[PDB]
Formats: sequence, structure tokens, C-alpha cells
Amino acid sequence: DFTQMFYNQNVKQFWLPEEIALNGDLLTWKYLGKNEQDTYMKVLAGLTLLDTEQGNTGMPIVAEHVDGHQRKAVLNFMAMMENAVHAKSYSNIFMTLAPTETINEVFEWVKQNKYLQKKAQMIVGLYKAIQKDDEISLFKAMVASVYLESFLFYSGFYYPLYFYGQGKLMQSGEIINLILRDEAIHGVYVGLLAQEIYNKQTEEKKAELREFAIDLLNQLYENELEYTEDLYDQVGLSHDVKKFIRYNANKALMNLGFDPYFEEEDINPIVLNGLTVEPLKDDDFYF
Amino acid sequence: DFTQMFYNQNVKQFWLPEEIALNGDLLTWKYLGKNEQDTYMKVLAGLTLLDTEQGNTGMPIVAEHVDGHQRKAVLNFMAMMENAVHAKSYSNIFMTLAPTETINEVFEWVKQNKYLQKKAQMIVGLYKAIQKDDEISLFKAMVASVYLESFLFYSGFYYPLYFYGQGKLMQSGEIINLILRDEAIHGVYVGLLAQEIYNKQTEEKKAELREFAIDLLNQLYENELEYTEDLYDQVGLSHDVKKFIRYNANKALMNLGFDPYFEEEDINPIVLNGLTVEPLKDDDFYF
Amino acid sequence: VPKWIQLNNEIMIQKDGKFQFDKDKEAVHSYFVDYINQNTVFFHNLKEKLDYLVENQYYEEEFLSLYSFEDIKEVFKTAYAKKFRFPSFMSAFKFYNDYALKTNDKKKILERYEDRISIVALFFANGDTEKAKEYVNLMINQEYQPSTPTFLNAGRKRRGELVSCFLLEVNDSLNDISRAIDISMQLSKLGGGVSLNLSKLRAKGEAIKDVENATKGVVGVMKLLDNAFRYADQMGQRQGSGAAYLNIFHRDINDFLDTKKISADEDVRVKTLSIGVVIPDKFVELAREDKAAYVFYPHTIYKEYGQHMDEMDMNEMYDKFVDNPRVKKEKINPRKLLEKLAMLRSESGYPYIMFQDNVNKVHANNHISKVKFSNLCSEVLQASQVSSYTDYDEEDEIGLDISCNLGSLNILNVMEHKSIEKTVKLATDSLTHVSETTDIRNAPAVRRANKAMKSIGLGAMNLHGYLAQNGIAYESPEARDFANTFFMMVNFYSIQRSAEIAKEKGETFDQYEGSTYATGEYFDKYVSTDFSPKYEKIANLFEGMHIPTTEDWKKLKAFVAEHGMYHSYRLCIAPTGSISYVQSSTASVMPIMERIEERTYGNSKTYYPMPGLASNNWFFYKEAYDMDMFKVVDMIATIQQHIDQGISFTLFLKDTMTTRDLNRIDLYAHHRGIKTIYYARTK
Amino acid sequence: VPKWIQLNNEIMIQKDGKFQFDKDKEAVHSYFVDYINQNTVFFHNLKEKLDYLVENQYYEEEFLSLYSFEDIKEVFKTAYAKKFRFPSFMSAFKFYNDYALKTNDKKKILERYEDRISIVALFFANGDTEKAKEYVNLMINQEYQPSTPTFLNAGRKRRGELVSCFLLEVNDSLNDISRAIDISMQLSKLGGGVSLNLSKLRAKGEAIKDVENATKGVVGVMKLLDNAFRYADQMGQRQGSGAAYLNIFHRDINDFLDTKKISADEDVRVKTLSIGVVIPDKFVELAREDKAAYVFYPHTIYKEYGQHMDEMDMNEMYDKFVDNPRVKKEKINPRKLLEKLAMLRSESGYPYIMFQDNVNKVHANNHISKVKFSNLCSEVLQASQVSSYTDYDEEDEIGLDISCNLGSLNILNVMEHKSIEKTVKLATDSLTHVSETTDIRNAPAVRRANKAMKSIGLGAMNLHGYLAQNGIAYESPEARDFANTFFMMVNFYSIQRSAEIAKEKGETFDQYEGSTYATGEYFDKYVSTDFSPKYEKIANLFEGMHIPTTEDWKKLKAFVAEHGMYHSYRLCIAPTGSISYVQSSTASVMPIMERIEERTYGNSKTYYPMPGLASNNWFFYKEAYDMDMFKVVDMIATIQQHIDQGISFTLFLKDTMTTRDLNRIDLYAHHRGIKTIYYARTK
Amino acid sequence: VVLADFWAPWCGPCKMIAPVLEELDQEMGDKLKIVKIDVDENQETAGKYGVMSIPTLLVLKDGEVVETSVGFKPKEALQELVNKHL
Ligand SMILES: [Mg+2]
Ligand SMILES: [Mg+2]
Ligand SMILES: [Mn+2]
Ligand SMILES: [Mn+2]
Ligand SMILES: [Mn+2]
Ligand SMILES: [Mn+2]
Repeated sequence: DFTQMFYNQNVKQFWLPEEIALNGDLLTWKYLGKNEQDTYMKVLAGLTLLDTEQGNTGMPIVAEHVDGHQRKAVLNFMAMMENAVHAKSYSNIFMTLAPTETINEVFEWVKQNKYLQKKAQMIVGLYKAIQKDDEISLFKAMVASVYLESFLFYSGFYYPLYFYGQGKLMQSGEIINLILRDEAIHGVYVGLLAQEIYNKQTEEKKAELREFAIDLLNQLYENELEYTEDLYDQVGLSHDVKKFIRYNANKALMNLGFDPYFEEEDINPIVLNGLTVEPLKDDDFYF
Repeated sequence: DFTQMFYNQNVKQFWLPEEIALNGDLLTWKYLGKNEQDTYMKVLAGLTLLDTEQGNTGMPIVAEHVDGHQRKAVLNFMAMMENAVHAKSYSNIFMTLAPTETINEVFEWVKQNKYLQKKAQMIVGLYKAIQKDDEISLFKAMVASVYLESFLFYSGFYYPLYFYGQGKLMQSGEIINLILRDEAIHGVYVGLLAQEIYNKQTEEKKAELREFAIDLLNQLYENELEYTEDLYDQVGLSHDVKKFIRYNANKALMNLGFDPYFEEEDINPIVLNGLTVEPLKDDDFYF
Repeated sequence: VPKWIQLNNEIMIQKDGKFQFDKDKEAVHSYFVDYINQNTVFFHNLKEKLDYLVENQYYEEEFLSLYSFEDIKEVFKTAYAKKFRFPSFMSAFKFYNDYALKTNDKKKILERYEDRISIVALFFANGDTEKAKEYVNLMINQEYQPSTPTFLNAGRKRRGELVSCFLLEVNDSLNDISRAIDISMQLSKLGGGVSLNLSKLRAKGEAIKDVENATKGVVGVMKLLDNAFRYADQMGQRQGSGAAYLNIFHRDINDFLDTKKISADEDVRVKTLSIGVVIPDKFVELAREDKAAYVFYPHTIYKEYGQHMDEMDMNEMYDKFVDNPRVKKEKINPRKLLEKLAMLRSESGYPYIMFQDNVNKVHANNHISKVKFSNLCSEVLQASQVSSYTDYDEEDEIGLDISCNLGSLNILNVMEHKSIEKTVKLATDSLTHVSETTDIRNAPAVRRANKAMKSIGLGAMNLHGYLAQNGIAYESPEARDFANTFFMMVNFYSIQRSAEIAKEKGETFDQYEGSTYATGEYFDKYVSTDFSPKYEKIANLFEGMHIPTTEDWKKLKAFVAEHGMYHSYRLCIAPTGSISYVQSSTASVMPIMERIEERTYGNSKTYYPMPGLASNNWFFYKEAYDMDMFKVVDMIATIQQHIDQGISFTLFLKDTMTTRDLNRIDLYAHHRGIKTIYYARTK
Repeated sequence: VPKWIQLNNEIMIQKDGKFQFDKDKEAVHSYFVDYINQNTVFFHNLKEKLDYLVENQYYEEEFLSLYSFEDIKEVFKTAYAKKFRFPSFMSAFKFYNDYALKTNDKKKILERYEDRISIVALFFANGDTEKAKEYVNLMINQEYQPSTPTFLNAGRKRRGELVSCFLLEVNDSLNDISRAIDISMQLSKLGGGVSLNLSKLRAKGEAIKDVENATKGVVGVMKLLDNAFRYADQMGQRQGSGAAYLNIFHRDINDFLDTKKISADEDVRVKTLSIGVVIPDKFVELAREDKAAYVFYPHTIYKEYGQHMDEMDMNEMYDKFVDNPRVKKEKINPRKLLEKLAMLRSESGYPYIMFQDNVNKVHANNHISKVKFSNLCSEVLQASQVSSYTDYDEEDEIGLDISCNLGSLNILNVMEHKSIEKTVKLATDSLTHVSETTDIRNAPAVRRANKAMKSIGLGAMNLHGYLAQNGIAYESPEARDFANTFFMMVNFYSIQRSAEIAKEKGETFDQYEGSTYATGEYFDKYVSTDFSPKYEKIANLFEGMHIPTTEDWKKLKAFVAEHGMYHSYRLCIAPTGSISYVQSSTASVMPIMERIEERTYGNSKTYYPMPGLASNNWFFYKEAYDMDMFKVVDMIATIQQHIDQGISFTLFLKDTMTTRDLNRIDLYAHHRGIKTIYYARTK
Repeated sequence: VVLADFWAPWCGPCKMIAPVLEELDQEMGDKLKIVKIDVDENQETAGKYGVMSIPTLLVLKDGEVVETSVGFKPKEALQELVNKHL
């Protein structure tokens, strides 16, 4: 009921890194404090590392196990965007803002970081556990994918959106907004594929899959809180970032056809600013 | 030395069939004989099948086994083109020119056609035989992919080109030329990757790989002859198409770094004609 | 999860294969004990409560001043003498969430049900203690339910108006269009729904003072009104709901209908404007005979004849328009237009189908004006005159714009008390008081028509609930017999009370002498046909009640001729979808949509079983979607013959039925005398 | 392609390295001979033409009845005695496509240039034959150009209004907002652009009758105004254009700017509503010191102080608002808001920037009111009083709303004829006649202010054309010296004519005694500083014309003190757009955007070199984008000091110049005394 | 032993069960009585047996309800349901 519509929306959102000139960001970058520059670098590396997993494994593995030519085509298109567009875009932002040696060090740090690794490996673990012709294992991986696309990225997206909403780092913020817009539709689409599997299950199996999804969400959420404090306490933003994580967790659940887990909260306004005909045959006029 | 330039070429060649309006072919299509329309539908259906498998299976599987994020990005992009752009374009052509029943019948015809099933069996079999960290199985699949890109498509491409060259079906022909332009660069790129693996081997191993490549080519060739006769005898063109596929077989071999295998012949000249946000500072408020 | 919601959640937890309907009483008891009593601020005496509410701008001091404090105290005591207990959790939840007065921080409950009822009764009586106690007994017995604006805002200071709906006639000028936008925003600020007649607006591509093909048609006015209602949306408490009505012979009818298409672009699509289509009998005749029809340009007709297109009789003037070379028109297919209407109702529920000739054939005030359009709920069918708003510093020719004061009878409670006469008369008095105390300074035509017409709306509800709780199937002929008898008695007593009010006040509604009430044409079918029940089972329901006979109707006709009628319009059946929960009644005379409604308020689902739903009457509460729509049309036409205004008739359709089935239901409704069709709900 | 269009395309065909500028005259000759002379209706005599035009409702009869036919014939002979010839094909094309009167089927042409000019002159003179001949000489010499509404509609029955602008004050009420919508539509149907001051409207989240967070802000009012202007699209021939102005200290200023963002959703975005931002000096001071600023909720200030936010001097009351706990506000960053303004102007050219203190520092009528907002062209700066439009059948408090009585002096033709005094006085008389004959009944405040203030707008055009054709660079100090002298002369003679009209009629404008003209404060810089040219080359341009001296200004000040001043406002420099082609002039006092304009008409590509362009003055006609914007600001500020109203100052920006450069230009304009900034045109 | 079918004319699943009951009567009609009751015309019986939904099949033995089946059932499932009580 939905693949051709998503095909259309995906291909009409096509874009390339070269379209946004990045050099003018140096005019606001130079005015940020060390903690702001440090947080931005770390967040950016976090997003880059997670998105690479999605391009190399997440999207291609789902495309491999999903049946249907049209679904495979949409999934291929999404994998292409991860590897050919998003990955180049993140690299471009980095090369503009930091010298080569600084980029290498930030990636070394974020690669060793406990909270980034915990979530990256949890997601990758579920992708590696998919078994041929087993729709339960596929569903679990789709849940992981939706959580990455619609939830885990957002502790990171917060900061570029925060600057973007203030008039700072506008070129890279525009790029991030385009990336985020792609991840949103990726999350919705994979969510619909997961609901299709979920709806084929018994009531007991459904309850079991719901418990899986909520348990996974809880593990990721508790690690996100730690990840958030680790990055954002030094710039005083953690309270507001936490509200943004919960709001996006609720969107991820709704993508999977589940009820929201967290109470509704308002979001930081700066980040918000960043964001059957049958013809009448006669004899029907007579009764 | 080459991936970056292929990356740039592939992304700059990006297109969608919807860019080309097809209603202009309606009259030249109406005017073709029943035999001509039948061959044309079947030819494009055979192409659709090849692109379906190249997009679903061939390109993604090669992407999985080839090392390097940039090489993977090129291969992922090529995969997307196969199933999200090329395979779909044929349906755009079908939906314009043919009634639903004729479309349904031709897709049923691909399923039961023995030559089309044989060529798919052979090519996809080699893709699915790739073993992780086994460069020889990968080479064999890359040879199969080059043969699909640079040889097997051409029994199909002949007919749209033959019409384009006579000023007939020129909108459909424009789509086909764009597809052909893509496959030419896809065949070169995969050919270069295959040569990388071949060049790592002993002379004895190389001799075996040439045997594999030539045996496979001959087996595919003999099947393609029967396919060509089956499609083109009713339009009187089988001998001409055979010359064309031999011409392109030589190009496939060359893409693999091998000498031409068939003698040169005169191709129908008709077919040849068918080819910033800078912030304010304290000193801007005083003049 | 709250305890009351969890107990209410136990309804669908079936034990022994049966629903736990007894858990709803437990749910309401838990709701009260754990939330309502705890969150209700209590005063040492009623004097302290009234003083606190008057001083804190909660109550008007004017309406409480006509009673001595002992009178108000005794009114409250006789309100609590009933010891009213809500029968379902949803009733109490809806009341204390939508109507009960709360503090400025919306944290504590200031009004009980018996306090809201007492305040509304004191407002209605206007200085009469005995009448106030009569109103208290009427409402605490839940025999009569004042409309949501009246029940919610009677006696309150932070109030809008007590009128639930307004109908505006838009004339064909920029001054009139701008004033219509102004009045729509003013009345939406007051909280009432606004319906506008766009049939007088000239078509798209018409001439503006020798400048030809300059008009944007009625669709530009729809965009203006849509943005006006979005702007004046009661600050977000409830989105501003407006209605636009267009005659089916207007040229812009296709553009008018295309506003509700999903494929329509945002430059032509309206979102807060409900659309209604007025279908004269001529359109049905043309569609039946398959002749090609013509929609006309209203300004050409105005120039040729001097009267607006909707002001003339379509059945008589259609051939003259078609044969007139000076009347511009475009050819349409009436059957294709009917199919477009059916598909639009299937896909969106719009437009509101109004059969103009079905309204005007039994309309008592055709001398004042024909009924050219309905309200936002397609049940207020009253005569209206367009207002010619002139330039600034130029006196405007103020016409009549319909203001409808609504009130609902609970058929179950009215019949169980054997009090049709007293309930109808007290409700008529209360609606008369609401009409009198209502003034609207920013709508001259609404105010003028409220003062002159004195039209009220006395609806009814819990028809299906009463029938199912009495073992009567809504589609059965016994149900139609009961509806015939009950609504004949309701009409009899409403007319009697209107005549008594006209006698007591010595005044009738303006232009009463030209109405069928004065000439006696209204009572012809009542002095000729006896409407007593034909089934002994139905006749046993009216035991202990005097059913008006033919002689009684003759006496009432003579009484009306001698003394007149105070109200131009008295009966109109509104959907009453919100107050139905509080009264534990089914919405309107419509059949129930669901036996157990599933509602989500927050993060918890709250099931509402139908009033009186149980195991013995499970199949009598047949869902409206499973029912034959022809039988529902028969029921509504049986009711409609005793209602001078319209009935909010909602069509409940299944997904299996096509657009031809919808057209068949529409044409059967037109043939059976149905005046208006509200919605096409698909399951 | 047509012969004239083909000849016009030979302008860009370069022979011997030079443009074929002489081909343009051949283009005019071909155009006339092959199209105009063939498709102009010719009558046996002027009597037959006049009878045909009045009888067929092309002309009004009242203005022609003031003259005998001999007088009209003499006036037309005077127009044709000049034997005016269009020097460029684009001039004739513009006139005979836009302003020439055509038959009702548009197949033929009824008016020549000498006919439209004669009719406009006969309208202006009002029964005076000598005055009509003087106006004919003034317009056929192309010294003075009446505005597009006045030139188009003078003496024609099928017309709109001769008024170009309408500046409406919108009070903080639903009745006032509804009246604003009504008046906006009633003035858009007249043709003139409408600008509205929305700073009095309370912000989003304000209270409506003591219920909090109820308002949706000024953005909803902008939605209503945008759809009102879309509805009043003047047939669609010229889309309904409207402006909205908001003080930068208004709380909704961020949402006010957010509607012009391309990324803005359709639920907030407005399309036909231009936006302007009024920036007091206080905001610039706050941005300069990089201290946190506050945007205030207007209704809290109105409740606390009894006065609107924009009626109080923010430079004095900003601290009082900030330290007032009963005044609601939120902290903002003034430099971030300035950067947002700069990027919004880079992306879309909006908003118009109005420096309120720059306007009010030299505003003569501050006693009547301070200038709170500008017009759609961001060049009218007049005192306005809000109108309190009350509920129906209640008397409304009518204020003052501004209107454009516009006319432009052709600086080239004015100074070639050495008739600055005569041209300025005749233009002032014509604008006075236009203001007097304007009677708008549906806009009460507009009519009252037109009767009371009697304000007119006398602009100038062809400044860059005159400078380049006289070998003066636009950025050169000699150009600024010439502009100083010329506009001081224009101001002197406009004040002199206003005082003469006040003496001859015995009346001044309303509340003249409080103006700086009566107190003599206006003439301080004129009696203290000599504005004679400081350059010998510039002084030779004024040879043969008496340049007013300090003593002459003292005599004028005494004359004004004794006799008064008839016009509250006299001078305002409009953009002078499509009518600049007809006069063969550069648009306004702005520098030329391109040396040769590339215009598309149908299937043809038409080229319009700026008047007088040739090889010798090719580099004097420097493109506006190539100019230094600081020197253009200097030029305008030199002109601005002699213009009592504002100047439509368009910023011409290169693609490489960032938002910091735009902000530097804006702050230099504010520092140099620029009153308004119209557009940010990026190349 | 009686198989009582609670049905309605508008119920799609009730139209599907009608031919299944006719085949069941041909095979088992010597040991099984099949009774149909229209719930649109006979609300009191449908209320007495607490019928919720249609088709509802009650197996009665000597006037007592011994088994209840809701929704559509194929012939073999109805035979198994009845054969338990023969
Ligand atoms: Mg009119
Ligand atoms: Mg007010
Ligand atoms: Mn990505
Ligand atoms: Mn993604
Ligand atoms: Mn391909
Ligand atoms: Mn390929």
C-alpha cells in the first residue's frame, strides 16, 4: 500500500554535498568557545560513525532479507543515500572545520568512547543476528534500524540544530537538516516494513515482540542519558537534550505502530527554529 | 587511482525516467507491425529481468565483498541505478505504450522463457557463490557482472537503438541511451576491479581464470544466439543482432583486460546512428 | 492508570462469556470518590459559595439578584433532593471535564452537576422560585438537556453566547462579503458555529461593474471565511467550525465541491469550512430524466430579473433561465454531479445535502422567505433575508440572519416520567428565555431575527436508547410508530406552549399572520390524520399520557388562530454528540454507531457502553452501520413530519457499498421527504 | 517577429565594437507606422472623439463639462503643438500597452500620448483653460509625471482611484481587525497598494478578555490580510499588493519575519503580503553594545500605561518597560535579530527597514503623531492616528490613515528647461487637486486624513540619467552636490506653493499650528546653511535659475509663519516604475540596475538602453550593483535631508557580499539619516 | 441436538455460512436439527443467549447450550463441533 509513494518521496528528496558551500561557516566557527567546538566535533563524529554502520550493514542487510522488487529498490536507494551522500557530507563538514590531525584525534576518541560504542554495537549486533527466512529476527533488526534512524541520531542532531536556530554554522546546519530529513523518511519506511511482520504474528508473539521493543528502547534510552551528560554538561544543555531524546523516542515508537512511552514535553524553541464509483443506472430514482 | 573519478561520473549522470515525457512515442508505436511490437516488448522485458537481478543481487553482493568506503559508495550507487532507475524505466515505457493485459503477459513470458531463465540462473548462481575473503569466487562473479553489463544487455539494446536511428520511438530510445551510457561505465568499473584480483595471481592461476572467463563467455554466447533467434526471426533481424552481440562481447573481454575473441564485422549503420551569514562585530556599528 | 479507568477497562474483560457492564457503576463510583470529591472545593454554606463565585468573576451577579438567598438555597436543596447519581463513568467524566466550572488554574472543581443545573434553572426562571424549581426537576430528572452553550454558559461571566449556531446570508457585494467575514469572526468569538449562504454570490468569471471575468466566484469567499474561522477559532479550545452552503444550480457548484477533494491544491482547498449543497427538486427531476442540466451565473439572473437566483423558485424559473439568452449558464450532467456528490460524501463526508423543496413544501414561513440553506449541523431550516450592507456612513438594510437556540428532550427520561407535555412546555419556556436574554451587537441581522422571529430549537435524543431498552428495533415499524406518536405529541405541546406564550405576552413572531399557523394550513394533516399508535405495544408506552387526538388538534388550531404563535420555529433535532454522554443518552434520533464506544483520553482508553446496553437488549442496540439505511430514512421521515425545522440525519455506510448505493440512499431520502442529510460515515 | 521588435534587437548587434543605439529611433518609427497609426481610432474631429469617449463610458462627463469645447480643442492643440516623439521604442510600447486608452475589445487604441496628457491636464485644471495649457506644457515637455494611478485614471469612467497608497492603522481589537480587512479590500479594489501597521495588535499568547494565551499573534492577522489582498486581485491584471509593518520591539517580530522564509511552512507563510520592520534608534543602540534586548507584549504595555507600544518613545520608555514586572517580554539578541533581518533581505528582499527615529528626528508633524510605519513602497512617512472601530450601532472613533497623492519630477527635463520653480509649483497644484477630488467612502480614516492633512507626494526621477548625460558619476561628490541643490530648490518651491495655496484658500492643514513649519523649527537648517552648489561644474547646471539663498529661506519661513502651509507633507520619492519608461527616465533617484534592460514580451526579446546611453557616457551609466552602496547611501541621505517624507531606497547587492555587508549598509544608512530602506536586490 | 445459527441479511460471513449449513443438513440432518434465527427480526432471543456478534452458532442439547462458536466455520469444523454432543 505504500512502497511506490515512498519511492516518489525518496527520489524527489535527492541531493548532493556539493550543492551547499561550506566555507562561510568559518565566520561563526571561530567565535565558538573550546567546549562548544569540542562538543560539536564529538557529536559530528558520533553521527558519522553510526551512519556508516547504517550504510555498510543496516540498509543493505534489510534490503537483502525483505521480499519484493519495489521494496528492494527503495531500500537500495536509501543505502545509496547513506554511503554516497550522507557519508561524503559528514566528511566535507569535518574537513572544513578542523585540520587533518584534529579530525583523526576526535575519531580516535569517539571510537574509544564507552557510550557511543555501547549503542553502536547493540544496533550492529541485531543486524548480525538476522537469519535467512526468519521474519522474527528480521523484525528485531528493523526495530533496531528504526531506533537508529528516528531516535539515536537525535542526541547528536540537537547541537547542529541548536546552532542553526541561532544563525550559527548555517551551511553545515543546512546539510544536517537535509540528512535528518532523509533519516526521518528512512525510519518511517522501515517502520512500516516492521509493522507488516508484526501484524502477521499471533497475539502471544505480538506481546513478546512488544516486550522486545520496549526492553531495547529502555537499554538504549538509559545509555543515551549517559551519552548526553558526557557531551552536553560542558555546554549546559543536557536537560533540554533529554527532552528532545524522549520526544524522538516517541516518534520512533509511533513509526513501529506502538504507543508513545514518554509523556509529552515542549522542545527548546531554538532547536525548533532549526527544525467505488458506480454509475447511476436509472430505476434508482424510482422506489 | 580511479574510484573518485567514477564516483563523480556516476553521480553526475543521475537521472529519472520521469524527466522524459513518453506520450510522443504513441504514434510511431501504434504504426509498428504486431511482430515488431511483440519483439520490442519482449526485448525490454528481458532487460528488465537482468536489471532486476543486477540491482537486487549482483551490485549489492559485490559491494559487500569489495573493501573501501569509496569503492562501496560507487557500487551502492550503481546498484540503486539498476533497480530504482533502470528496471523501473522499462515499466514507464510499458505503461505508456501497452495495455495492462499485454504488460501482464510479457512478465509471465519472462518467467517461462528458457533462455532468459538459463542466463539468470548462470549469472545469479555465480553472485551467490561468492565466499567472504575468497577473491577467486569474487573475480568469477565480477566476470559474470561484466558479461551482464557489456555483453548480455546488447541483444536487448539493439532494437530500441535500431528504431532510434530511424527516427522512431525516440523518447523510449532516449531512456535506453541513458541506461546504455550507465552500463558502459558500470562494465568498465567492475572490469577494473576484476583485473585487480586477476593481477594478484600466479601465471598458472591466471591461465585458469582466462579459461573460466572464455568458457563462461562461450556458454552465455551460445544461449544468447538461441534467445536472439527466438526474438528476432519474426522481424528479420537475427543475423544483424548476432553481429552486434559479438561486437559487444569483445568490449566485455576488453573491460576484463583480455584480447578480443570474435572477428570484426560491419554493424547496421542504423544502430550506429542510434548511438554568506557572516556575523556582525563591534566595528560595524561605528563609521 | 487511574482506578476508575481501570475499573471502566474491565467492561470488555469478559467473564463467563459476558461483558462486565456492572463495572461501569463501579468505575463511576471510583471516579467520584477518588477524583471528584477530592478535587471539589467545598464551602461552609451556599452563601459562601455564591459569594466566592460572584466576586471571582465566575457568575453574573445580575441573574442571581432577582432571587432572595432563601429562594436560591431552596432551589439548590430541591436539586440535591433528587440525589442524582450518574449511571456511567463516561457521563461524569464528560460533565466534569467539559461543563463543570473549574477554578482559574483548572485544578479544582467549583460546580457539581446539581450546581450547574441549579444555576441554569435560576437563569431560566428569571426571578421565579417555583419556575426555577420546576426547571431543576426537569434537568435533574434529565428529561430536558439545554444545548452545550446554554448548559455550559448560563449564569457564567466568562461566557460566550447561549446560541449554538448562526446562519448568515451573504449578499453579492464586497461590502457584504467583508461584513460577512466580520460577523463570522464575531460569532465564532462567541463560540457558536456559523453557516453562510454563498448562493447569492456571483459566479467565477462574472463582471464587476463593466469589468468582465473579474470575479473569483464563491471559492475566494470560502478561502476568506476559512481563514476567518481559523483566526477566530476560540483561541484553540475548539477549532473554529464554519459552514458554507451553495445551491446546486450555482455555477461554482463544481468548484464549491472541489474544495473538499483530497487531490485539490492548497490554493483552492478549504480546511475549516464545512460545505453544504442545496438541491431543489428540479435537479432531482433533471437527473432522473437524464437531461443535460445547466448551472447558472447568479449575477446575470439578478440583472435580468432583479432577484437573486436562490430567491426565486427553481422548479418554475429553470426553463425561463435556460431559454433566456441574457442569463449566462454552463451545461452540466446532473447525474454525473450526483455521482460526484456521492463520491465526495464517501471520501470525506461532505457536502451537507439539503433538499430545498423538501424543506419548503412543509415550511410554515415561506411568506417571510424560503429556506435557502441550513446550519453547520444541517438541522436549522428557517426563513432568512439577506442584509444589504452599504458603504460606510450609509445606512445598511438589515435583514434576518438565523439564530438557533437549541434544547434536547431525553426521550427515555421523558417517556419514563410520562411527562411529554410538561417537559416540552418547560423546554419551550427555557428556550424562549435563552432567545430573549441573547443579544448580539456585532451581528445586526442575527440580533434582528432573534428579536423578531423568536425561533427556538427543541430537539430530542435517546430515541434508539429508549427503543432498545423497551425491546424495539430501531428499524422496526413499531419504532417508527412510536416516533410518529411521540413527535406528534412533542409538536402538539410545543405549538400549545408557543400559543400560550403569545397569549401571555400579547405578541407573536414577526410576520406570523402570513404563516401557515395563522391560516391553519399547518394543522391540516393533524386535523385530518390521527397519529395515535397503531401497535398495542407502542400504545402501552404512552399509558398514563393523553395522546393528542384529532379533536385536540382542532382545538389547538383554533387556539393558535385566536392567539397566535410566539415562535416561528420550535423543533429542530441537533446531533447533540457531546451532551449525550452526560445525560446517558444516544446522540440525537440517530441509531447508535457502536454498542461500546472506544475512546482514548490521554494514555488510557475509556470504553463507553451504550446507555442501558446489556445482554437481554444486545441485538436491539443494533449498530447504525449494520442497519438498512432505507429503514433509517423511513424513521427520520416519520420524525421529520412532526419537526418544523430539519433533523441532523447522518448516513452510516459500509465500505462495501458503492457511490451508487449512496446515491440511492440520497434519492430515497429525497423521495421520503427528508429535508437535510448531515454526514456520510463509512466504516 | 515584428519589424519594430526586430529593429530593437539590433541594439545588441554590435558593429565596429559599438552598440547600434541609433537603431532604437528606427524602432520607434517602425512601431508607430506599422502598429500604432494603423490601430488608433481616428475621428473626423476632436468633437466626435470626445462625444464617442464620453458616451461610451470611457471618460467622465463632469470634468469635461467645466470647459467649453473651444478650451478643450485649444488644450489638445497645445499638446499636439509640441510634436512629442518617443525617443525609445520601449517608451511607446509601455504607454500604448499600459496607459493608452483602448476600446472595450482591446483591439484598437483610443488615446495617444498627447491625448492622455491633454485629458489629465484638463482634469487637473478644473475649468481653467490657462492652467490646463500650463499642465499640458508641463507634461508634454515631460517635466512632471503624474503617478500611474493618476496618469491612468484621470478623467476616465472605467477606473479605480488616483491614490497610489493606503496606510492603515490597525487597533488591537477584533472589530478593528475586521474593519482593517474590509478597508484593505475596499482600497485594493480601487487599485492602490495598502500598507497596515500591525504593531498595535497584541502578540501571540496574549489574553482576550482575561483568558490567557488566547491570541494567535499578528501572524493570523497577516494571514487574513494576505488572503484579503489575494481576493481583491483587481481582476488578476495586477495582483493585490499589500504591506504589513511591525515595530522591531513587538514580541511577534520573529514570527513576523519567519513568514518570509523560504523554508517556512504553508501554515505560517504569507505570499501577497509584503512585510516591513520599524526599527527605533533604541534597537540599534542595543545591537551596538551587544546587550540583551527585550521584545514586549503590546497589550501588557497598553494595560499598564494606557497607551499603545508604538505611541510611546521607545528610546525613553524601553527601560521603563524592562523594569516593569507587569509588562510581559522575552529576552532576545538584537545583533542576532539584525543578522536575521540581513539574511531575510538577502534571501527574499524583505523586510522593508524603517528607522523610526531617523523619520521622527526631522518629522514636522510629531504633534499630530509620530511616524510609526511606511507604505508598500517604503517611501511615505506621515503621521497617523489609529481608528477605534467599535461594535455595530455604536459610533466609531475615526483616526487618520495615510494616502499617496504621488507625482514625479523628471530631473533631466526639469533642469533642461530651467523650470524647477514652475514645475514644482504646478506639480504641487496638481497633487492638491488629486487629493481634494479624492473621496473614498468605504475608508473613513483615509477620507478624514485626506480632508484634514491634505498630504501630497512630489517625487523626482531620472537623477542617474541626468547625472550620466551631464558627465557626472552617481557616486561622485559633484552628483551629491547637485542633488543637494536640486532637492533644496524642490523643497523650497514646494513649501512656497503650499504656503501660497494656504494663503489663497485661507486654510492650512489640520493641526498645522503645532507643526515645525509654524514654529519655524523646520527652516532652521535652511536659514542657517547655504545649499548653493560647491562645485563650479554643478553651479553651471543651475545657471539661469535663481537658487534660493539663506535670505530667501528666511523670507519663505516668514511667509509660512504668516500664511501657514496647506499640505502636511509634500515630497516623497516613489520607486517610479513602469511609468519611468514612458518618460524616458531612470527609475526614481536610484542608480540604474543594468545599462541595457533585457525584457521578454510574448515570444520576443526586447532591449531597452537607459535614456541617453551612448559611447561617451557608457561608464557614467554605471550599474547599480557595481556601485558602492555606501556612496549611494550618501547620495540618498543628501536627497533625504530635503524630502519631508521618505525615499524608496533599494539596496543593490552583489552575490558575493554577505549578510554582514548588508548589515553594514543598513547601519550606515541609519547613521547617515536614511529614513527607510526599500529592497535588497541581489545580483 | 440442535445447531442454532444467529444471522442477519446484511452480514457477509453469515452469507458464507449458509451453504455450509445446507451441506451439513444433507449429511447429518437425521441426527442434527439446524435452526436459523434472524437477529434483525428476533432481538429478544439473541439478547437471551447474549449474542454479541454474527454468525454465532449455538449447539443446544435438550434445550441447554453445550457449545458456542463465533464467526465463520468450514463444514468439517462444524461436524467436529456437533459430533461431540451426538
Ligand atoms: Mg454590488
Ligand atoms: Mg478590544
Ligand atoms: Mn544517513
Ligand atoms: Mn538513514
Ligand atoms: Mn542497468
Ligand atoms: Mn549496470
